[PDB]
Amino acid sequence: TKLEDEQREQLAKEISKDWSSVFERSINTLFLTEMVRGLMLTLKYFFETKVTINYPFEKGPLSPRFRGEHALRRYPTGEERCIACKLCEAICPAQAITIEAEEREDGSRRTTRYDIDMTKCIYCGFCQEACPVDAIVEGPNFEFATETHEELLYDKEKLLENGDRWETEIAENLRSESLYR
Amino acid sequence: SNHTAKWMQDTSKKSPMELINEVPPIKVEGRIVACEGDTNPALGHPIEFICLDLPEPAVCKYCGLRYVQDH
Amino acid sequence: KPGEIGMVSGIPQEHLRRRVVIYSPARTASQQGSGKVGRWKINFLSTQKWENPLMGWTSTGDPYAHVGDSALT
Amino acid sequence: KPWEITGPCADPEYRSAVPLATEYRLQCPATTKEKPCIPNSLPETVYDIKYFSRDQRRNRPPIRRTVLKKADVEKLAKEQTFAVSDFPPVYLNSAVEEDINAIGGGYQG
Amino acid sequence: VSKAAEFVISKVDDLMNWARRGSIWPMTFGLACCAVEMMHTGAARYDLDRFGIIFRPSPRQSDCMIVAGTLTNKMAPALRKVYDQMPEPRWVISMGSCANGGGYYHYSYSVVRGCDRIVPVDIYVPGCPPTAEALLYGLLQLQKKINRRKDFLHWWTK
Amino acid sequence: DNQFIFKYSWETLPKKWVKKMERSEHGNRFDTKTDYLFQLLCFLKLHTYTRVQVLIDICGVDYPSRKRRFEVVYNLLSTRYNSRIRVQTSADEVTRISSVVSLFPSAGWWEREVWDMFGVSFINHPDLRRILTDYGFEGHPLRKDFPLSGYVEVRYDDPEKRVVSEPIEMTQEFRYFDFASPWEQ
Amino acid sequence: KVLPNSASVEEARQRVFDFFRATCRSLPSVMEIYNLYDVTSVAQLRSTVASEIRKNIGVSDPKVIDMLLFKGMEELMNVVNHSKAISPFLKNFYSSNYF
Amino acid sequence: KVKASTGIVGLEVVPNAREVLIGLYSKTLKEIQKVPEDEGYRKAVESFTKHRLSVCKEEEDWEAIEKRLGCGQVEELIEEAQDELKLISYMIEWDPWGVPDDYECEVIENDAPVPKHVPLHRPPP
Amino acid sequence: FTLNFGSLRLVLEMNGEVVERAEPHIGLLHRGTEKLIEYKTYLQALPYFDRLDYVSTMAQEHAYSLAVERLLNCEVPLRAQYIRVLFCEITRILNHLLALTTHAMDVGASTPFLWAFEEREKLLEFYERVSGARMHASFIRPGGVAQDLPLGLCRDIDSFTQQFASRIDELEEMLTGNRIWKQRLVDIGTVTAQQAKDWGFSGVMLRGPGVCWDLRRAAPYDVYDQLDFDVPVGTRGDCYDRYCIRIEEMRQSMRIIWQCLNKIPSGMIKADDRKLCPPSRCRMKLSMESSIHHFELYTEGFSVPASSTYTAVEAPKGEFGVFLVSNGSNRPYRCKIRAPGFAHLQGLDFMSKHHMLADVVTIIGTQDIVFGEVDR
Amino acid sequence: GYLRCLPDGNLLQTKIHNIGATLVGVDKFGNKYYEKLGDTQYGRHRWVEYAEKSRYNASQVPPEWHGWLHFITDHTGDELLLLKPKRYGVEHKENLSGEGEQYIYHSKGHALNPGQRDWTRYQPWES
Amino acid sequence: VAKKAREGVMEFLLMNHPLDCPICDQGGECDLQDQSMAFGSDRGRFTEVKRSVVDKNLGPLVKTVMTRCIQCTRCVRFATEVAGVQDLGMLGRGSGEEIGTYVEKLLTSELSGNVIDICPVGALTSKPFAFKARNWELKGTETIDVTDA
Ligand code: SF4
Ligand code: SF4
Ligand code: SF4
Ligand code: SF4
Ligand code: SF4
Ligand SMILES: [Zn+2]
Repeated sequence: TKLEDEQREQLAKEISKDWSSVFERSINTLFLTEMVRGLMLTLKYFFETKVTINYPFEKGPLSPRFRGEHALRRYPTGEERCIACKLCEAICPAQAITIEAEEREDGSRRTTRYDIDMTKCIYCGFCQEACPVDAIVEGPNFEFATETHEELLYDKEKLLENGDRWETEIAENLRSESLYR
Repeated sequence: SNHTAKWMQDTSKKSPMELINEVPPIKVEGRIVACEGDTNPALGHPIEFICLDLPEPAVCKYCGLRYVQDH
Repeated sequence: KPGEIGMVSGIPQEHLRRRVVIYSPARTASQQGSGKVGRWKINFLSTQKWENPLMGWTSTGDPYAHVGDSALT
Repeated sequence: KPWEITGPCADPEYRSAVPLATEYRLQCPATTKEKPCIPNSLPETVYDIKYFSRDQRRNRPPIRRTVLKKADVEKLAKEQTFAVSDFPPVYLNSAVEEDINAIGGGYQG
Repeated sequence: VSKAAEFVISKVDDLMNWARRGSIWPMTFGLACCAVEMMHTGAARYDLDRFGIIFRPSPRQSDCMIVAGTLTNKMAPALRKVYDQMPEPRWVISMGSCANGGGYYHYSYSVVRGCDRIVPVDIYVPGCPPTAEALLYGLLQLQKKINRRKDFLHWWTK
Repeated sequence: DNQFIFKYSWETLPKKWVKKMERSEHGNRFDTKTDYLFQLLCFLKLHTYTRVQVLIDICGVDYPSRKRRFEVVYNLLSTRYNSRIRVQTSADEVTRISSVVSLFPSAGWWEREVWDMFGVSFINHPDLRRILTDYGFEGHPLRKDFPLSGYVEVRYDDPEKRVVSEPIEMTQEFRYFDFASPWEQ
Repeated sequence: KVLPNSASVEEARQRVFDFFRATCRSLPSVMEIYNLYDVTSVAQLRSTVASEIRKNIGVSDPKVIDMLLFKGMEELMNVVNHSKAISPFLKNFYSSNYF
Repeated sequence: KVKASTGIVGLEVVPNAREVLIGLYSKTLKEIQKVPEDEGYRKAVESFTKHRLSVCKEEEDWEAIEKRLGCGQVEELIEEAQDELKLISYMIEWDPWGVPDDYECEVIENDAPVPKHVPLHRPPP
Repeated sequence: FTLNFGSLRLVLEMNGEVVERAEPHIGLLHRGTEKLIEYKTYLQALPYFDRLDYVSTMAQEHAYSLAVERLLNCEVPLRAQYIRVLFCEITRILNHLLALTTHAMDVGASTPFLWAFEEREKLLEFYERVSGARMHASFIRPGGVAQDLPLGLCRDIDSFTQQFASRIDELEEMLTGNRIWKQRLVDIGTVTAQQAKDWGFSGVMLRGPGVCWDLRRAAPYDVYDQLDFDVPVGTRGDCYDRYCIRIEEMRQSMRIIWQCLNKIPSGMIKADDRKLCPPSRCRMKLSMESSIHHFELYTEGFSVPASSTYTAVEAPKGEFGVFLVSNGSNRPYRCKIRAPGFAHLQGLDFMSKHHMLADVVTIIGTQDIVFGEVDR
Repeated sequence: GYLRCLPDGNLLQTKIHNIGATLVGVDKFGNKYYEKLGDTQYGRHRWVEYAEKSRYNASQVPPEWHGWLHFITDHTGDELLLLKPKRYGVEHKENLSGEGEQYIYHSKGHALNPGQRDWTRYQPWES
Repeated sequence: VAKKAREGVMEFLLMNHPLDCPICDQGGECDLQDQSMAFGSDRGRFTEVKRSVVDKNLGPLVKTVMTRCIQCTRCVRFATEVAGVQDLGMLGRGSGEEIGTYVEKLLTSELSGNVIDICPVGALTSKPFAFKARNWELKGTETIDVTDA
């Protein structure tokens, strides 16, 4: 601690070169100059405009490559866009997708069961980029909070109706992002 | 039928099978076609080439559209 | 002694006395590649899978359902 | 205004936090005035596909193993010697105490 | 049971629901990586103080517990103990995927498969992480859910 | 790169404990015996031209096929000479290996973590309580034979008014997908 | 504090005795920790601990003995820190197929 | 002149750095005289200790000895010398010298290339 | 006497309000990340690194991708390297802002929190425009990146850099030079360089003492050796000097961001070989081989050669390292995750010795312990 | 709806913001979409008045206007309505999720489902 | 030389293979996919018109997608040698040559199930297992059969 004491003495000698400097330092420490400056900046921000978003009527900016709510699309004709290739759950890191399928009546390969857990999905977009036919897409919707876990457990019919409801916005985002691909 | 009722329970709207059966076959002059899904190849499905020697319409196996040779 | 490591490994005692099958998985009949042969697996005969009443998933109650086929090579 | 007396507000080169809607983000990302074109391969590797030469994953030399015995260890020990220039170099660095406005006048970035 | 007493009871219930909706005092249970997004929700942009939400550090003064993050077997007893100290008018918002059904660590030791197994959660907020927009949507959904509480009518008709 | 102090070590280090050495661009590797690991790390830390005075970390790897399944790896760094080194040994379930808490004080928590995850006990640790898993954890999670989902799970038991631990009964069992290609070898 | 592996059966026996002493001295703390005074029977608890030690006699490796003592001391610390006629065949048969 | 600060907070400037280094190097040589001559550790220790002792004897100013040695921070040099004394004491306390006979060491060398953008500790100039 | 605090659990031995010793209990956020990574493919394991050290998201992606490329030997294009550097520096700015403002709130200063969150919201908007989500954006992949930059992003980042230079000046004016702030920070939790080396400190906590060692300069893993930035060091390692170092690191991160924006090249965004990087949607829908390779890369993974390596990067917290051991299969055999919070929280014991409770919380804030990475 | 401002205070903020705004559109549900450029910060130059002052919800924005409101697209809802697909599609429905068991979504195996389906994957003998 | 030969042969095999792996039932168990990812190149120089073949009806067990057939004649000589019934055959000449029966002849044999097993590509597949599941999902237990002795 002797080294600390002598360092303190040397520093005190260094910053006490003359009466002008010592008086200036004492006045600055006594009259709260830094506190006054902080108060002035605080007052400036009190009088400046705010950045509050006003949630329900004004909503934050997004991007077409947004990972919101998982959903299933359809072809323009009306048939399901999803063949049963099972690339969803092969790549789904959280294993939130379960799919079962069989040959349809007309020989087409379609999924007879397709459910996604929204409590297990990590909203990562691996399925929507692993889809060979752009069938599953993570839609722009994100305000789908549910009161029950069973409600949050989706299935094929709910995914298809979500895709039908959000088809136009999903199509616009898909065009804009297929440009970026 | 059984498959549609197995994955869907609404039984009030039209199932995709009925819509895809209602869309008419597409008449093409050539012997082979290129099936892409929609007007934008990048937004459809992988390209599928379909042979049309058989008289009956041929399902695309992707976005099944039943292309038929002209003559 | 044959079993001291198991009895001190922390595995529950109820799972330390169960018949297992040691076998080398044969080559798949679908394809002729021979890079997945020669490995040996412990086959914990855990077949107690049922259907979830709510969503129809494959539930289980045996901790050794997939470890022998996934991690233990 | 009292806040221009001293502090960052008194600085002429002071920038407001809020960005104007007419100058921050002119075009929405899904509607851009110009169409992108992102390359995915070199022009050389388009019609000249040849993977056994650019197979960087598998084109590696085999691992070499050598079992040195007591005789080899003694031979290397006797053969080897240490000089002032064979010692490992030291990664030395030190503080400079340089002003913040020294690099490019504080502007260039 | 009448039509004027019913109207008075409805007005009293509306006043009570308005008070409880406008004075929600949630408490953060900020584990893992929904808590950072929660702090973003509490920030200047999507401000929570406008709607009456202020975070009370003491569970005894809080209204609803917002569990954001992963629930661990080592921490679930603490979560339950803290929940038990909350007053009887109480609600739970499970934010993210970890607190809903285990999320990205569902098949993992020492991970509770959702906070629903420990405490009765009222509203789930899907996302990973849910946008601050979505979390504020969930809080507004909690306000809507507690906007249909006929406590006075239920007490009267017993 | 920077394979200077590695070669200098192999030139100056006693040859008694150098079981094997690996010269790689993925990291220079020393593999020794558990008896002489403490002495080897003391030599490296204190020598003036191999000053690996900071212990990056201690890791464990499980190899069920080998007789000594556990592999204890030590990643060390030399800031004075700017290079990373790796020193590893092999230990089994029962045998206790020497602790390097005295040399590197940071090694305490990594050694406790290794104990927690694998079961490799250390000889001179000031304490060796579990650090990461739940209180009263029975197994060692990072062992290969340890199931991914564990053996027990917790839930709230209303009659007991506490969170109890019960054997696992999880729904939606883990689906192991065998993606391995027979032509990968 | 953790000690090196015991090199002798006598040393392992001494360590076992020390661990049993520790359990016996820490038994009355468990009384106030758990509060099962009605049917605890502290003597019966000591008998059960002795019975566990006696059923762990088939082990002869000093390393295994030391590891068992280490895990037993860990369990003791955890408990101190409060962390919790139709033949056998026919009953299992009536219960389920997997037995 | 005198070094105002060594930059390192733990290290403290020493006035008699040259004398301390001379004494430490002399004691290093005296202690390493006990190590067997065949060992490479003793040869390397004698080499660098003699070189450092020679340069610190020839050059008087600590700035000059730092500049000529190229390691800098005579305080760091003193710390290294003290650690060398401790290591020599340890290798006298336990005897690692001599191959154990019937000894085999597996030298492994692979030339697997790595991309130029991975973190590799570049050699000092 | 022992005083208990209960995801940060901490037991302190006190005599006269003076902290004799502090012992943290950390396992409260253990999630089996290493076990799950062993059980999952490399691409499926990238989100785990997204989740680790969640305040600094893309730094962990960068470390994991660098380790995979080291074990895989695949060349990353210059444009991908530059955008990775740009977003790593954006990540560093985000982490430093959050650390400084949470530390200020723990001290008692409440107002800079929301200004720095406005800045962080701008940066998270950058993340959401370039990739999927604001947080945990799996954008950095082995061999390159997921997608190219949307147009206008560079201009928006330039505007942010100017306004953020103004904001850093603003925050430094409010916090630095305050008598209360100085009394809270100076001579609190001081660490010698020898102590830091012994306890394995890294990053600001190691440069605070003045070891004068940075990973981006010792082992440049990017265009860092072409960006001529500055690395600040502390004269006497304490909370005040570490805070000043963090401010200077924010300034140098802005400098690096401007340099990357200026000299970003035009080219591809990922590794050229489709055996290791997935082909584009048009290529997989048009080409037979591309469809095969997309299918195989999204069912199976790239089979890295059997090897073990340790790859470390200069994460904003400190040195974040990943130790990957493979066996030639599509899944990582072993993945050890060395986070620069595990060592610092050990350092808490000796740092907060003979201090008080407010000094303990100040030391915790200065070390910036994110419990996800310490419970990896 | 101006009397709701006194007990709402949030509709009051919206009405204050609709002083110099221009009504860029209106949807079929009654929501009136406003834009206001000029001297306005970036984050508050597009918004909506839900035309349901009592119980306005954040999920009442149709997908046609969702992107424009969230600044994803410069395309107003009219163009997306013009581009709406045919031969399939459903009308926009709010996130009720608590307004009734007959309104919320139920799984095929849930007891509350109007038709509950068994899941055993085998057909018994069924004498 | 060998690597270039393998790459060229893989390119020629894949120049007319249909881009229908996702609907192909041989996903993860297709020799064309694995050998293309192991020995073939990562790109495709072909962008012209492919060839297409109409499907054949070969019974209630073998579903045939003849666009995927690589004409390896492994099943033509299987029916000749092992099965013992000569119905399958390679008929045609050139780039477009079809395989099956000239007349509508459902293949019928006790060993007819092995025809789908030896097909490397997903040309011949089990009809009852048409699109039920992939390979990685299924766990395989090594057992014996009790239908025969
Ligand atoms: S977004 Fe990711 S986590 Fe969600 S379903 Fe798709 S692959 Fe799974
Ligand atoms: S990847 Fe696409 S086509 Fe395949 S199962 Fe998923 S949604 Fe269906
Ligand atoms: S739900 Fe996702 S964002 Fe939230 S704590 Fe879990 S991993 Fe993090
Ligand atoms: S067999 Fe051909 S069509 Fe089927 S997945 Fe393999 S490469 Fe594709
Ligand atoms: S085995 Fe398959 S690929 Fe070979 S000739 Fe027969 S149908 Fe064609
Ligand atoms: Zn089609």
